[PDB]
Amino acid sequence: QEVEQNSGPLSVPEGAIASLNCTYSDRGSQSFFWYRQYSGKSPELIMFIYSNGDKEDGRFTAQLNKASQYVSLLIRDSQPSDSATYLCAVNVAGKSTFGDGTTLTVKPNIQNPDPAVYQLRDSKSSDKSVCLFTDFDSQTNVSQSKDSDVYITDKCVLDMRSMDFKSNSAVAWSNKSDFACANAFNNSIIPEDT
Amino acid sequence: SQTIHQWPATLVQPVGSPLSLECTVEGTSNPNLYWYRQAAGRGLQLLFYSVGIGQISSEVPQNLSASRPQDRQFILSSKKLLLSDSGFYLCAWSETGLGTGELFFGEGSRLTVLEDLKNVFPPEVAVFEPSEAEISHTQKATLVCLATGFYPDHVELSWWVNGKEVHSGVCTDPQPLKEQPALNDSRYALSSRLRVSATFWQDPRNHFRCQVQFYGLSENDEWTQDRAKPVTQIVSAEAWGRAD
Amino acid sequence: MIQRTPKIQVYSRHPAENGKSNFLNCYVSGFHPSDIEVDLLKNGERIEKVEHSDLSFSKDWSFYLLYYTEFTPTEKDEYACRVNHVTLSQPKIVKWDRDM
Amino acid sequence: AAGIGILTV
Amino acid sequence: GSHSMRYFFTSVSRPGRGEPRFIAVGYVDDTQFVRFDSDAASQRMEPRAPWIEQEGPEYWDGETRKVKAHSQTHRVDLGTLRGYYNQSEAGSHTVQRMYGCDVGSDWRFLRGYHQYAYDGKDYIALKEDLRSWTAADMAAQTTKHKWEAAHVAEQLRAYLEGTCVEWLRRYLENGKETLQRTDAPKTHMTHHAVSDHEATLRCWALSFYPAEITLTWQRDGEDQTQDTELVETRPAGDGTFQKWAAVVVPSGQEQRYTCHVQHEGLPKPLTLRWEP
Repeated sequence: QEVEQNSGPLSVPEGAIASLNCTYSDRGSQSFFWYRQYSGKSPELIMFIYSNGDKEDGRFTAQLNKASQYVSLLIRDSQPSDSATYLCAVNVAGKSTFGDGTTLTVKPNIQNPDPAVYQLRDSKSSDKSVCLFTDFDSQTNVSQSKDSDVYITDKCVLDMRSMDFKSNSAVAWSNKSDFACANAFNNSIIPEDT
Repeated sequence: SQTIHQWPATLVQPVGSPLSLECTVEGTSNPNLYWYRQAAGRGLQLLFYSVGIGQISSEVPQNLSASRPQDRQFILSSKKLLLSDSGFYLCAWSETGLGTGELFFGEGSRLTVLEDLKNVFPPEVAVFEPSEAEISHTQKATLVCLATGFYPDHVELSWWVNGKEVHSGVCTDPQPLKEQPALNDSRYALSSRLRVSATFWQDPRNHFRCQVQFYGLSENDEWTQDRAKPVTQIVSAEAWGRAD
Repeated sequence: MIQRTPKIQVYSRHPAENGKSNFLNCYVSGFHPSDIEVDLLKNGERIEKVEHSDLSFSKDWSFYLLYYTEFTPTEKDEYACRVNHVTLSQPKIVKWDRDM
Repeated sequence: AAGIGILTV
Repeated sequence: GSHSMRYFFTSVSRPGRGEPRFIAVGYVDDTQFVRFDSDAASQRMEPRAPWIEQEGPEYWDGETRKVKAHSQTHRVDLGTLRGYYNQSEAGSHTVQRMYGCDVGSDWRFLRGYHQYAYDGKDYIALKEDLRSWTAADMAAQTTKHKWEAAHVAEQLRAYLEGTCVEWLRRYLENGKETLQRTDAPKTHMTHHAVSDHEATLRCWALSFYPAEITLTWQRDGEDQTQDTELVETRPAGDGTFQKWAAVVVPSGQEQRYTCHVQHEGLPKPLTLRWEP
């Protein structure tokens, strides 16, 4: 309540303008910060600002309005790597107090989806295996499994600079007496197995 | 981090254990020092702050203690830990005085406190080889890696290829998934995917290791179980390539 | 460096009313460095219960303190203020003037 | 009492 | 009326017995209202007028944090400056800082300032434009470079033009009773003749606020007189101030001298002849 900051995942498409916002009660607030925090990492300063107006550093633009008591941050032309939690901090009386942070997810979109589901087999023995749902468009999404003796993961973003190819991968597997790759959950029209 | 280093990186400790985290700083002096905490929900909370050597100040009524024998040595600690004290702990420093407020952070000490260590288990790792289809359809090679059954949920998956760590092509899950979704102290799975072009998976001498750092019990920790002590260790799995 | 010898005023808060309570102020100022003994005196014998304003300064960085005690003045009593400071060879004594 | 702008010399 | 708030800091070094004594004090107009003393037990920033005890504990914590930090920068500075002035560890040196806000009758920002002295002499001070720096000497020049690099002016301008003024208004609004009060002076004259031809006249003015005043002796006719005494305005102790202007005249013509008085709490300026 001292420093307010919408949490839940904002999602923006790759290359759009991401906009984060922050609010603060105590009027005598001297300076203002956005830090960025990567999963499992310590936080790290994008920007600070201490008088009304706008301040730009590359793709980042801070906006402060002491009258309205808000600090914004806009990210121009967003990359997938900008997905992070963005903490807002307000230095009053020689102590910066922190928001609970807002979490951003930059969805890539893929120039050309080749959606598909393959079964990858364990190197160490035949019996064990898993299924991979890969190469789909970010518009499509992957849903958690009921009858959970079968485990499916949410999607995970893949960036091989190599050839200009980003893939969207999700994986599912089970101990069950063979239910093979066929679990229907909102995918698109895609190739198959022998 | 060049300017401020902090350790230990990660701790699994049973309730009532002692705690001591250490923090060092180099490259300024008479710095303001700070201990912050990132509890259950990602907001930083100020625990202790210090204006200079031997001067401490507490913000919330606390179980923990902090001290500073030296201009650049900062210690947070505790006699008996509670469940409450789980969290990410961040040492920070700012410029002597009241400058712009800018904060420089340590790399963080992550603390998990447990009621019962008998719950703790390192991960089963397995690497699964790309399908004959994916190479034909797309001339590409996704190798999945699967760490399963570990607990607690901090582990650090890492891809290795002919002796060197590689980042391009990798995708490790943003965080892991309960194996018994409906169960309090369930264990967890986590999946990563390296993807390399067909002509690489075909092996002119090529070697793929999937490797998982697990943070677990430490030496000297009362363990009464028949199985071996699930300490911090690196579990890992392997594959070599294949001209089909 | 600069040292600055202090100015001194000693005086009553309200007009001298013989046998009615009042306060006697010894006011030192315009001086530097800040370390400074000031004693208030009832007929040469020191007065213990004396008070002193927090020290501030002027645009020329010179200090200024207000020492003061509560006192009921009389016809026969001479109060005087005693100041010593690095700038003074010996302690200056300033007798309290009824209407100055 | 200022919050920023107070650095050493 | 025009109104100002100000903070004054002082740090003397006590080599060989303790850390530097540190004393901060704050004013609105001619009225003190907060303080800190490194040697006082409480170790907090303490109140010094009624209308400030109004503020909550969040405030006091804040101002304490702030003041302590000042204390520390001053503790370092004392060290730096020994180096710069090549002085020995023995013996004691002072460092002083002072900044504040003025505002006009409209309560709008008028001018800002922030200055720093060492051993009683100006070291570095911020120009009126809140952007540039004057510096005494090659030591001050070292700092000016350091402070230009770190945009200390830019940060200060923020405070001075922003928050410092905002708070002065807040205080002036809570203080009405005390701060916007304007006590007019109670004045009397006193006739002490040095015998025979001499005669001097003291034109007293007690119980006024604020301290700004102007008392000026006249003849019947032309106004000015250079051959006149007056003492610096002095604190009563109860919140008001005192001043008088003496002048010397013959023991004839006593009543042909009139002492005009100009204060902000007087609608028409006073004037005073000799009584009997």
